[PDB]
Amino acid sequence: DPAVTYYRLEEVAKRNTAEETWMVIHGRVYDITRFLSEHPGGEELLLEQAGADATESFEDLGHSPDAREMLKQYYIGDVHPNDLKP
Amino acid sequence: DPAVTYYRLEEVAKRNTAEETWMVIHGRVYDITRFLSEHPGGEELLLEQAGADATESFEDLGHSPDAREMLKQYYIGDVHPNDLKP
Ligand code: HEM
Ligand code: HEM
Repeated sequence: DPAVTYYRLEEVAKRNTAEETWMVIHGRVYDITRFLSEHPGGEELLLEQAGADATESFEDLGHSPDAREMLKQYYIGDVHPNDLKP
Repeated sequence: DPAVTYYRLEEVAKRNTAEETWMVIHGRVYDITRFLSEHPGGEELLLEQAGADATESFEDLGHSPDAREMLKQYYIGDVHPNDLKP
């Protein structure tokens, strides 16, 4: 039994509202539903990319190592190997 | 949530010609009018489903992670909760 749960992007794409917000960052899936109201950068920016891969924006805006440590707590699984971009 | 724009499906259904083409995918509305001629799969498949929810078809062909990323530039709003089926 693998120690990691894998999610297809089709599944992630479904959680795209404030009720259940999932997001992909660097090949990993995060459930940031409860973090929406605590995000220093506001929640409109987040909701816009819910259900998607927001890796580019997360790096582009430059996030601190402190922000990256935070991420760890919303981690729920990895993107399925079939949906990774070689 | 805050700056979220909502549309009724009946509003979306009015945009079904090459003049102004909207399509629903996973509960979100996309204005793909300018993408019609860039679509690797052709413009016909897109116009055939213009103004409707094309989630099943999009997902059945198995679009790539790169195809999913492209969606972000056509996003214009969400489908009203009351129009979302069970
Ligand atoms: C992966 C989930 C995310 C977490 C845990 C997170 C966390 C944080 C934290 C802790 C800060 C405060 C400053 C810093 O440490 O850099 C911050 C700021 C910011 N974040 Fe995020 N963020 C996330 C996703 C995003 C996304 C997807 C966007 C773009 C839509 C974004 C845009 C911003 C912006 C613009 C600021 C700075 C706002 C200002 O200028 O004060 N963040 N984020
Ligand atoms: C408007 C949202 C859509 C976007 C952004 C999009 C994007 C793309 C992209 C980038 C490709 C090239 C290959 C890939 O990256 O997977 C592709 C191929 C294709 N698309 Fe779409 N597409 C959309 C909607 C649709 C719809 C509604 C249909 C009709 C079922 C469709 C049918 C196809 C087909 C048949 C291919 C060719 C696949 C192959 O070469 O085997 N697409 N699409």
